[PDB]
Amino acid sequence: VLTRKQLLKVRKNQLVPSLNINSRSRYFIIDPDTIDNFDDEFILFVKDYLDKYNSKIKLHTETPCFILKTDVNNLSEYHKRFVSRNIQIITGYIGDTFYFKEFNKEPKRIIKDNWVEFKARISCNSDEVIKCINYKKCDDLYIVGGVDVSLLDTADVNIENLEINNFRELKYLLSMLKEI
Amino acid sequence: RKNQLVPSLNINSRSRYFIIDPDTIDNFDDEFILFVKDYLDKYNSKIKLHTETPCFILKTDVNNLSEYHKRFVSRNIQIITGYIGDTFYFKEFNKEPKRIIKDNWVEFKARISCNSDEVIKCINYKKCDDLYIVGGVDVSLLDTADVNIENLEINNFRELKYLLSMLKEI
Amino acid sequence: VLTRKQLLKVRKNQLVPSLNINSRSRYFIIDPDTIDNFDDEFILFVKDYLDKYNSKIKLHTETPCFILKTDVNNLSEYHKRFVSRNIQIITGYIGDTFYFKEFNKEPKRIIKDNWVEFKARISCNSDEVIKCINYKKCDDLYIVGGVDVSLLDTADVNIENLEINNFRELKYLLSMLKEI
Amino acid sequence: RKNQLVPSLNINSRSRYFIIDPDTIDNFDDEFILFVKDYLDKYNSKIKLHTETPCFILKTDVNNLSEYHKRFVSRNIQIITGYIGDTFYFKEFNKEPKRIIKDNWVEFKARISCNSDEVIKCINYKKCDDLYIVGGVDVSLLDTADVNIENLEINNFRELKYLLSMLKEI
Amino acid sequence: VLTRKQLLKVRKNQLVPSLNINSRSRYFIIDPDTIDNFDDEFILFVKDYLDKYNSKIKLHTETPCFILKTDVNNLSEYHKRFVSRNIQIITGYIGDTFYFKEFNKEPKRIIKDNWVEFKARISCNSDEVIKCINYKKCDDLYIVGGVDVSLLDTADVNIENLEINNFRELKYLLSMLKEI
Amino acid sequence: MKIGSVIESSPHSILVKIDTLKIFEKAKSALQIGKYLKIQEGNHNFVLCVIQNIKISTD
Amino acid sequence: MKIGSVIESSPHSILVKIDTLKIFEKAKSALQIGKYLKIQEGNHNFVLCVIQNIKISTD
Repeated sequence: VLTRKQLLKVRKNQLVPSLNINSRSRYFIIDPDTIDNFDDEFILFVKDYLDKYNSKIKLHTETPCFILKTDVNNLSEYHKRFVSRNIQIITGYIGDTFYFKEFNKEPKRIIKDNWVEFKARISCNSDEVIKCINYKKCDDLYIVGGVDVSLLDTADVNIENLEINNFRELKYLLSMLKEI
Repeated sequence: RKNQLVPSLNINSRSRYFIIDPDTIDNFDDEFILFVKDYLDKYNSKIKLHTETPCFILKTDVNNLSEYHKRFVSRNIQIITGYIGDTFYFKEFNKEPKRIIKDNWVEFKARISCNSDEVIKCINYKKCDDLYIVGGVDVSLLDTADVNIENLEINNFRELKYLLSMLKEI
Repeated sequence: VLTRKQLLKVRKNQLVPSLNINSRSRYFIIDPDTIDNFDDEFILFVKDYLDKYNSKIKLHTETPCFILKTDVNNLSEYHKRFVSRNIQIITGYIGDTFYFKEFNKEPKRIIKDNWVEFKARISCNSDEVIKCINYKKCDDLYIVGGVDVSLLDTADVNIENLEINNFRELKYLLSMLKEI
Repeated sequence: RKNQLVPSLNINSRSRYFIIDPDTIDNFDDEFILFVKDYLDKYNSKIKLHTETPCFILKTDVNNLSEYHKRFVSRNIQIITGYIGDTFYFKEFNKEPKRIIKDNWVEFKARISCNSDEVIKCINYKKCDDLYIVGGVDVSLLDTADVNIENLEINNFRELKYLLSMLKEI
Repeated sequence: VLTRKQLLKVRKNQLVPSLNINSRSRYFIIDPDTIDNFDDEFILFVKDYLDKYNSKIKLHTETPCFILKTDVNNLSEYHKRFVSRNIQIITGYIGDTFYFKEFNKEPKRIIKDNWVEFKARISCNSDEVIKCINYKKCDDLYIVGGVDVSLLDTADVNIENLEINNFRELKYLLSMLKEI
Repeated sequence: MKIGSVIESSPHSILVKIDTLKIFEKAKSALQIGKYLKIQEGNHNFVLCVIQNIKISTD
Repeated sequence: MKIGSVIESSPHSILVKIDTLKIFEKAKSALQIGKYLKIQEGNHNFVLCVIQNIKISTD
């Protein structure tokens, strides 16, 4: 059972060089059915990721994107949990009707006030939002689990497949922790 | 009546609240967005002199307001509802929009919400100066002791535009 | 003897990543009848904690919150002992009555004089009124005893249960010492 | 008096200490907080011109200051007593309040304490320019080198407001 | 000797967290009879101590205090020897009498000229100076020798009992020498 | 009622600064050359003054 | 802001800044000494004014 930490460390060392760039575009396609206790730890993971990778207004340009394999209804609950946590996110959906112009908007930054319009984008795995992703291809594309990415334009796009079953392993891979 | 209301409408920085009732005005669903747009183009237009965000309160169900939000989004108007779906967050309804005076940007233009108890309490927490009522809504639990209540009796949005000095004729 | 510290090293390394953020809200719920010599080492521990995580005026912009499981009169003696050491704290008590608008107050800071009003919120009561101040919620909640956290809102709040016996172990876990 | 108290009451930067003896003023318990509130709003309003903190040394026990502190906190008025429980602290009573001029914040707006020996010893350390004696209190053990003692006799707080130029009529 | 230097290293690592703070009040209760060649090496120890912990005018603010178990006439010889070394100290004695105002005076600094009126406090262990110590109180209190530390208020003050027999070990414990 | 605060005081002219643009727009009718204002002096005294010049800029 | 925005108001003169060089070059015949401009004062009122001086530089 022990011979897993070596593979995890090797993959983490593979992933670190691209995670040290201050300004990069990172998209995460996540399947909730793979990561255990996803509902009770997703907001904490997003907050911890933002605390390290999107926290400097002058340096951490571009915002991460999260795409889940769920229905539109769960996005409402996730947004409700995020707003009560004082985290500003955009989902694009305005009542189960997706809007292209809302998901591609660039946040406005007030450096003198240390404020951004939103910190991340969280949306479902609908067909109308995958086409929005292909409009602006990301520098790095991270796929968690075995979600199908056949509808995404993966031409000249760096794809990293993470084989995990816990949020601690995800944090360890993304250089968010030293243990595990 | 129009000349009675021409004062307090010439003042740039002045809070105006509306209690429009969709039932009274005909063709409300197809003209409310245009009326709001032409109101904001005249009253909430300047970025440095118009520092107050108008609030529109409708007597309707909480579910029907998402359609209005979608229509406003489609017509490229930024508004805040305060509802994330059957849930009201008072920390979002009572937030001052962020303004950047270099490219003429303001976070949102108007506040369109329901007539629930939570939004009424939020309005009472930060009272306005001029309160306009259209359709004879039961404006009872608003603590209207400071505001200049001005009931308006209309039948179509054209008369409303004429009264608010947005038109020269009916 | 040389086994407990090796196990505590793992917990210390687990806690390190969240303690390096300059601006973070941390709440402590510690049971007084679990740590030896609590009545003689508590305020020294608080002073040592404020010398590392609430020392810099510009960077550290959050105020700690120590909550004890005692009664109201026992909090008065701690407040008396703190002002003798020129440590400014608030407790929310103006007698036997708690005041919400006093405990839930943001300290005022003057950069040119290194003044932060009160440096900690050390209300030594797990009262039903103080526990009803989940209006703010903390990034990291530390439980340093067998307290009954039933009225608190643990949703979307990081729980960091610590099992110790001495104050030196607490300082070691919170990266204040490196020996025992 | 009056018309002779209007000098030294028209000076913004001046220290005034009040030695009030309860049971001499009718309804002292239910009106002292209001009197302090409507004295501070006239003599402790300016942020840069009013640089002296009033002191209200009542003649009571070491206790009963907690009740006054609670009643002042309930009115959003910040005061310092110098007593934490039953122990007096010399450093906490003789601290100059920290104020910021861009805002309108002062740490505390008044000092209220009992007629103990410790506080009177602290009073002599930082003497005032004017002393107001209301009722009959032992003025001894208090240095009067450069202090203008003004003895005032009243029956209610209306008379005190009239004499302090806080009330044109009765 | 190897075991003794190992124990000295273990205790030395226990004092480095508090010796790295630029501004801190440090009092040394020293018994001359427990240190070899105290008369011929105390001035050099004081000069070396201030060359590291009281050398920066802007950062190092607090003035160290030394209290010896000697007589008032023996202190005069030390004061004579200090001024011949061109180092300024205050004893609190204007003769055979001790003055409260001459011992609690805070030194004045001229940053542009790199000048402070005195660099250290050195006095005997008479009952008069103990009252002065209890009036201000120190963050750290160091005791070398078997002096009777009972008249001064030890409550709420860190006590570090250093067991040494020569100035080399004292310097090693206080992080001034790498090899004894 | 409250308008602003004095900046420089001289026996010839006294300079007063308006608090905010909203306050100025509220009572810009009364802020004209030749009209009268009152400036506090102590706690019970007032100084009556006449406006001589106005200058509002947003450079 | 069809032509420009006011940047300084005094009881002696009013300063108006043209937004862009394109706007000034387009309507340059109308912006001559002696012509007339309309400065908004409120939401319904206007102030008619006559151009007295023009400056194009110093930046």
